[PDB]
Formats: sequence, C-alpha cells, structure tokens
Amino acid sequence: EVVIPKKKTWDKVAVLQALASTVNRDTTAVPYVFQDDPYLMPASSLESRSFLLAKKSGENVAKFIINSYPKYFQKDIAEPHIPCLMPEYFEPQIKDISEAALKERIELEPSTDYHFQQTGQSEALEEENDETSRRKAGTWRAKNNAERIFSLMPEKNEHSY
Amino acid sequence: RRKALPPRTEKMAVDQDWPSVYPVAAPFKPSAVPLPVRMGYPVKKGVPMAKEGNLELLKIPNFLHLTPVAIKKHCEALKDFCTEWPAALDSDEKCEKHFPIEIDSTDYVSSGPSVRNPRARVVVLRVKLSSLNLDDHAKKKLIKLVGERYCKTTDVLTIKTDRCPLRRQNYDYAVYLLTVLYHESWNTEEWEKSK
Amino acid sequence: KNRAARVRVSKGDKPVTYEEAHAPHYIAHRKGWLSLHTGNLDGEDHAAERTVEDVFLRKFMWGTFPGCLADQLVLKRRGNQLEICAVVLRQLSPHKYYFLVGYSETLLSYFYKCPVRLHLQTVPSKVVYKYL
Amino acid sequence: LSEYAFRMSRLSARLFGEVTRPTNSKSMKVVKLFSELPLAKKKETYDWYPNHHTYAELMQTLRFLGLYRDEHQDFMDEQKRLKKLRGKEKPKKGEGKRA
Amino acid sequence: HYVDWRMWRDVKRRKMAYEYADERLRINSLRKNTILPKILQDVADEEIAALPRDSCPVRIRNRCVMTSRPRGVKRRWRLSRIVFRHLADHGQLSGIQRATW
Amino acid sequence: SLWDVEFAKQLATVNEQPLQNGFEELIQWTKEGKLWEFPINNEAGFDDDGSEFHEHIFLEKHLESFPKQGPIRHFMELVTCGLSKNPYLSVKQKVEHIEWFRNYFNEKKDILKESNIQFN
Amino acid sequence: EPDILYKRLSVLVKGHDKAVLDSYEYFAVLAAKELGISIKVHEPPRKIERFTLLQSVHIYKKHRVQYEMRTLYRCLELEHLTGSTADVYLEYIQRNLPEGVAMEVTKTQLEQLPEHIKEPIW
Amino acid sequence: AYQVHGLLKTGDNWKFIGPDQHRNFYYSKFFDLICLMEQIDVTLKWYEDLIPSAYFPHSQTMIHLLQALDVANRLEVIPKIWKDSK
Ligand SMILES: [Mg+2]
Repeated sequence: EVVIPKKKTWDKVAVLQALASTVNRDTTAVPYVFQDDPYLMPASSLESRSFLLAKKSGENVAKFIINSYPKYFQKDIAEPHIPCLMPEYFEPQIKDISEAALKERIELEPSTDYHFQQTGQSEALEEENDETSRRKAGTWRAKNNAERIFSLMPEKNEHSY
Repeated sequence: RRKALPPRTEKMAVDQDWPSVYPVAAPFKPSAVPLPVRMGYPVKKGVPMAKEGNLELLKIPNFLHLTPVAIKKHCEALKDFCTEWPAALDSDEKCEKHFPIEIDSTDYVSSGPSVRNPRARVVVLRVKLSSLNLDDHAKKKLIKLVGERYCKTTDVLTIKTDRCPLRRQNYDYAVYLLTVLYHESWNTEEWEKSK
Repeated sequence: KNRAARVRVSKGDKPVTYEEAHAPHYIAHRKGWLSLHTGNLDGEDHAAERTVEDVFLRKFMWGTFPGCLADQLVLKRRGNQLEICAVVLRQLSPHKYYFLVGYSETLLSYFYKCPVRLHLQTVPSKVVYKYL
Repeated sequence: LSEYAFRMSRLSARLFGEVTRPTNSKSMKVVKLFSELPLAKKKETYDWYPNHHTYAELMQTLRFLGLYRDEHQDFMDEQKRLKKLRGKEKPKKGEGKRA
Repeated sequence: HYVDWRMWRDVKRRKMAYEYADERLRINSLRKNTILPKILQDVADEEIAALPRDSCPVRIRNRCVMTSRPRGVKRRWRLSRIVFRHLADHGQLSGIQRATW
Repeated sequence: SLWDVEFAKQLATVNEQPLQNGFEELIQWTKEGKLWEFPINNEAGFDDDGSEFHEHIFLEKHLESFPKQGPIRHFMELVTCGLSKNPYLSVKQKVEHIEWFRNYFNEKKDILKESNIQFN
Repeated sequence: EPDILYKRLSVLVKGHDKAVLDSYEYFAVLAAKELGISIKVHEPPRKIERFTLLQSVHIYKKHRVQYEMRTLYRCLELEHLTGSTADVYLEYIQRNLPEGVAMEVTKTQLEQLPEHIKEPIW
Repeated sequence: AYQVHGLLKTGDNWKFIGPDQHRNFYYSKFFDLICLMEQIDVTLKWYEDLIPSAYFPHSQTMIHLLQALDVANRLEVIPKIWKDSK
C-alpha cells in the first residue's frame, strides 16, 4: 500500500557540491580574492602581491589591536557562537602552580620566563610543548636548556633524543 | 598615483555563460554587465543617470543571477536528493484515511545574527476523530473533558500546546495528553452515575 | 517654509547629486531607502539594535575615510550578511584602498559577529546630477 | 453548573495542568506571573540601553591611535586651545575662588 | 565621554533592577495572596521597603539612546520623535515612508 | 604536539587555492563557520541542556518537605503550575526557586506554628 | 530510520514593494513546475500601519507629519511533497532569499498512530 | 603538459601553484609551449585562460607570443601586450 522509503543523511558537503560545484569556469576572470571594479583590477603579478600583502597586514594589525584591548570584543550578540570569533590569550593563568604554570607560559621573553619559573619552582620539563617551543623560539640556548633538563631530570629518552 | 584600466564591457565576448559571471547575488557592479540600463527621474531637457554611479541600480536588488538555463541546471543537479511521491497517497481521501494526524510547524525568520524566535514554539496538533475507535459513552466523556477545543462541523481535534522552548517535547506532551484522554474515556469513576 | 534634508538653491555653482537633490516626500516615488531589512515590518522584533548598528557603522565609515565617500552607504541585511555598497574616489593608491578594505572587513566581522564582504565602486570625481 | 460539572472542571484542570482546587482572584497573580517572563528580565528591558561606555572608549582609543578622524573632538580641542591662548584657561587643582 | 547624568542614573537603575529581580519577584508573589497570614505579608513589605532605592523596575524611564529625552520616546526603535523623523527623512528606515494616502 | 601543528600548517599552505567566483567565497564562508546551518531552524544551540517533557511537566518529584492537604500545599501547587506553563525559564531555575521557597518557609517557622496549623 | 512525509506546507513571503516579491514567486512557481509540485497563486489582504507624530519641537500642533508602513503578503501552497523534496525546495528558497522579504515556513507532517491509541490499559 | 594541466586545478587545486613566482613561471612556460606547439587557436586559448586570468607576462614569454602572432598573422593587440610588459 503506502511505502515508507528511508531518508538520506547529507551534511554540508553534498548540498555544497550539488549547488556551488555544478557550474563552469569564467573565461576572462581575475582572481576573486580581490575586488571586481575596473579601476582596481590586478594588471600584473606585482599588483596582486601588493594587494595580498596589504590585506595580510590589515588582518595582522586588526588582530593586534583586538588582542591589545580584549575588553572591547566580548559582548556577543550572535546565537550559533562562531569559535573563530574569540582572540587568543598569551598571559599565564597559574601563579602558585609549577608544571601547569610553565605549560601555560610556554604554550599560551615568554620561553625564558617559563624556563626560569620551572627552574625556580622545581618543575620537570616534558618533551611536549617545551623543548620544541624552545627550539622554535630560541640555537645554542635551546641545546643548553635541553642538556640542563636532561641532567636535572631523567624521564623519556627517545623523545628527548 | 593616477592610472586607467578598461572595464569588462569591451573585454568579454558574446557567446559566454551568464551565471559564470554573476554567481552569487552581487549588488550589481557596473563593470561585467554590458547592459546600459538607465533608471531614474530625468529633467525636462536632459539625460538621466546611466549605470555608473547610479544609486537606484545599487539600492534595488538586481536579479541577474537567476538565469533560466542556470535555474534548470540547478533543478536538475538536485534530483539525487529527492524522493518520489507514492501513488497510494495521491488523493486527499486516502491520505486522510491512512494518515489522519497532522502536526503543524512554526518557523519564521529574523533580520540579523539573532536566530532565536519567541514565536516558534507553537505546534498545533490536528487529529481527525472520525477514524479512531470511539464508542458512545467514551466519546461523550472525551467531548465533555475537551469542552471547546473540538470542532462540531469538520470534527478535527484542535489542541494548542506550548509549554516548553522546544517542539518535540511539546509534541510528546500532546501525544501523552491524547493517550490519557483515550485512557480516561474507557474508565468510570464513582461520581459518573450522578450525571 | 518647511525644509528637510534637501539642498537649498542659491546661484549656480553647487554640484549636487541624486541623493541630496530630493525631498523626503519622494522617497517611495523618485528615490528610495539606503538600507533594507526585515526589522521594520510589522510583527518583527530586533529593530532598535539594528538601527544602532547601522548608525554606528555609518559614523565609523565616515570617520575612517576623510571625504572618500562621494555619497552615502547602501547596507543590505540578508540574514547573516552585511554587504557594504559604498563609493571611493580615485585620488589615492589602490594598495592603500585594499588595505583599508581588508581592515574594515576584519574589524566589522570581528565586532558585529557577522561575515562581511565589501564591494567598492570607483568614481573618478564627485557624484553630480544637477547644478542646484 | 453542579457537582458533576465541578468534578469535570477539576479533572480537566488536573489533566491539562491548571489549578484543580478552587481558589480566589488574588491567588491567581502568582501563577499568572510565574507562567510568563517578569518585567525586570525581558529581552528588551535590560537591553534598552547598551553599554555606551564601551563604545565611547572604543571611539576614544581609535581617535587617539589615529584610526578614527573625529572632526568634532578636533574642533573642541582647537576651541579649547584658542581659549587658553587668549588668556582665559582652566585653573589648577585647588585655585580660583580663593585666589 | 558623556555629558549627561540622568541617562547614567537611569542605566544604573536598569542594571540594578536586572540584578535585583528574583527577590522582588518572590516578594510580589508573597504579597498578592488571599491565603497565608498577614504577618508574612507585613514582614515582606518591611523587607522590600528597607531595601535601597535605584533598584526597581518602576523607576525605569523609556528614553532615547541618542538624545536621552524623558518624555515623548517611542518604545519600538527606542528613540524620540525628532530623531525618528530625522533618520526617516534622511533614508535609513526602509519601508517607513511619508504618508500620502 | 607542536610537530602535528606544524604538519597541519604545512598541509594547509600546500593545499591552498585562490578564489574564482562568489561560489568559492560562500563555500569558504560556510566551511569557516560564519553562515548558519542550512534549513535554518530554531533549536540550534539552545536545547534546554537536552531535556524532555517529563522534567518540565511532571514536577511532583521535587516536593518532599511539604504536607499534602493545607494552604502550604495549595501555594506549592500554585507555584508548580506557574513554573510548568513557563517556556522562558529552564528546569534548573525552577528547582532553584522551589528550594529557595522551601528554605524560606522552613526558616520562618514560628509564624507557621502560630497560624493554628503544622508545617511538614 | 523512516523518512518524514509531508502533506501541505506554505512559505509566506512578505516584503515592502511588489515587483521583487512578484519576480520571486514567479521563480518559485517556475522551479515548482520544473520539478513536479503543482502549486497555485493567491494574495492575502494587505495591512498598512499609519501613525501621527509632531512636526516641530514647540507649539506646532496644527501641522502634523504622518508615516506609513506598507507590508504586502504573498504566500504559496506546496502540496504533495516528501521530506527530501521539501528540504531541497527550502534550501533552494533560502539560497536565493532576498534581504527585503521574510519567510514563514509552516510544514504539516504525517503520522499514522502512536503506540498507545488502539486498546491500551495504562 | 596535458597530464600537468589535468592534475593542476581540474580536480583538486593543491599542487597547481605553490606560490607566485613559480606559478607565473609555469604559466609563461605553458603559454610558450601552446604558442610553439599548435597553431594560433591553442595560443589564443592559452593567452585568454592564463595571461587574462592570472597576471601579465614577462620578457621571453612575451617575445615568444609576439613571434607566434607574427608567424600566424595576428598583429592587432600588440599595444595591450606592450603596456602589460611595461
Ligand atoms: Mg509646510
């Protein structure tokens, strides 16, 4: 009599490819990263590089001025709550702790301060979020710090090597 | 400093696809549109504005992205996510005899990032009582317990349910209320003899 | 003598455009509205906040660009979209223009919590329609 | 309206979720106020005046860093500078009437 | 930088009424009750009278968020009568057109 | 794991592609998380902490330190019926109000004892 | 999991002018005829709100300025549509929904009989 | 060249362009190959899909395009090419 077929479960990929990814490519089309007005069209590679670098510098200075005053970008009005609308934090959140404070100071003049705090509060530096951060930031200092951590603490050897 | 670049009017061709130029609802950029359309109130002896710097063409939303061939291609590409309607539910009589329970929904829209709507919580349950197993005393007791929430002409039970922010909870609550109504109709209490 | 947002005629050396040379009794006739959203219709909430956001955006765009706006702003509130339809004169470098566009887009998207894409319209000079 | 009608009304109130036993009119205020949102917690009552202090501080810090060209504040500063240069400036902290 | 004081007092009173709301709701619920002895109603009235002022929804004054006008303010867009006509003649309110019948 | 983060950044900077039209723009906006979910609804986010209907309607399992026949029970049933038909507050706030009223009635016991009735 | 089959549903579209909503409903009926929905066309009555306000700031009561609020109504009537087809139609409507109109989705799903409706004894 | 064009951005635009200078060099090489391999139709298609979609040309690629246009009688759009090269 009345048949009941099973429903299809599609997320944000099937409908996207069925709607947007079902057209052709324009012939004389400039890259859509910029604008479309005739006076601001990229005529060569130099103009495109300059516009891209200007956009990157604008984004960087915007993020910098947002991180400088975090108390002006917190009153949300949206509902789905986009996770990419919250600035990152770089100041430590633990004072009386040792390993947790060192990790918060390293991950979240920062690496040296974290190393000094770990040496003062007697905190064993692990092989994750410590040696790699010291090698990426600072390379005789990183080697000296690794040697000091290996001489003062004997945990994992393969990861340290 | 100062420079000059030719627009896309004399740069494109004639045998070119249209939706490939204006995919999304663009606010009409006088550049890739080779249509010198003039809109505005002119003067007695003069020429009105054309397309460049025209505020009327910028405020009014343009409908150049819904090309007929593009609409046909979009409707054809979405055939994979469709379900054919069964032939057993073509007439309304068979639909009412098979599925006599209707559940309405309230989904509106708001301008801005706000998604919550205080008027999107009502879900009226319309069930036709002409197909259920209702005798005489049970049906009379059900009508007495309902009161005015039952139509005496179309015979469609209309009960308004809105006691939670969600909708499936209200649906389950209405189903439970209907279940208790059907249970109490088959029961006789001590004060029913003194009717 | 009831004078509104119109331009007073004096002699013959005031290059006015189409927005400043119209009376408010011709908006729904020979003009129109700058913005457009569903908050003004009957039966819908969230309107005062939208007007405050619009006036704040207009003040910000007028203060950041010194005289770069030849007319006004044409905003479009489509669900979760804030499209800016402004005009910029051809008096500066395109690199600075793109820098300002990117900065404004980032600031608006990080402040109003809404994806914003700007669309500029280069005008070689100031907009003009009559010499009223 | 007799005993049977009263029993049916109490049964309907208990089923749909109302007041079963009979009450007065002043006692209905509690239920009619708990069944809705109070005036002091409406979505448009406390949000009538947004935090304008934050917007003012943002405009001030954008004008200070040169990211915002506020002509009104510049005109005010120019007028204050002209008034101070004319010979009528603001007195110090704790000087004026007793000077 | 602001220049007015009545707007600041009004927003402070609004914030204090939003903070002090559950207690006032409970007191008002204990008030309007034909049942329950009068001593509880009397002590509730004494407690709600002993509370400091500037924290009550009664003192809420619907003013404008641009001019802070006391009387003559719409409750829709939260503004006075002159700013409304001003921004309507400028052209920001879509649909709000001059009545021509 | 900083090495995994560096590997992900390398994959991202290798598999990069410029923009062509507005379709890629909206695709990027949807993948970034800026647009709403499609068939926009009214229950995305605020789901009342994943509760059902028995926790909103049946509130008898929250009244234990109260009698069965009396004015106190009448007031408790009244406030329960008021909290039941309230789609603006959550069940946690209802339980908080119930326990606050319970503590308030248990604190002032002299008046309840002098009211020619007992309080349970 | 079984699919949810719908019977009748309407998408009320209310805007400011008339040409935009006319073109939108024309596109909608074209998309419906090019897929297999078979709908009709109707127009509910309109509602215009007018209020009277002052013109100046002092003693100027004899000169008043009024404003209007045009809000038309254009709703369709989608019939004989399943769940996936209704979802696809709603997606197509939302992907091209202008900023000057609204949307009121009122779907009516189908349901046979619950678990306790036959002969249940608590 | 056909395999590179098919594996570039025809399926997944990932290994098509790593930066800017390499992408410009690859586009110039593809244009020179299309101009020195087939006749004039493929050269015009490459100039419309590369020189008009990416950026302007360099010196050797521009000289090769000019030679291919002169060898097939196509001297009409030399001013725009000269302006782009300048
Ligand atoms: Mg007059």
